[PDB]
Amino acid sequence: MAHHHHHHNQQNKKVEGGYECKYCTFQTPDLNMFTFHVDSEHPNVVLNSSYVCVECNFLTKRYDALSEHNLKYHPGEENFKLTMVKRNNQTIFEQTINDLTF
Ligand SMILES: [Zn+2]
Ligand SMILES: [Zn+2]
Repeated sequence: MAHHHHHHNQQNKKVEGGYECKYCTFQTPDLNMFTFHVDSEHPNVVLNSSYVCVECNFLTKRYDALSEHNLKYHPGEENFKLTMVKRNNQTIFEQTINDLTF
């Protein structure tokens, strides 16, 4: 199919500026508000496989948000690494930077 782009608009919020949870379509650039609403609504989340910015400890529903992350969120360079270590929660791939970690 050539594809008819239409149904994507407002379906995908992507990630704009902040921490978008994997489990919710709400986002906040405030880590406190992020972890607050997380602890409140999704304190223990376990599922299958996803990416989290280890740096920010934020799980998102798309690997993309981690990719644009060092682009806009942790700007300076673009070099993210992947490591799967997520304890208490599920085992999900945490994506850390080798530089923008500071
Ligand atoms: Zn959330
Ligand atoms: Zn981050």
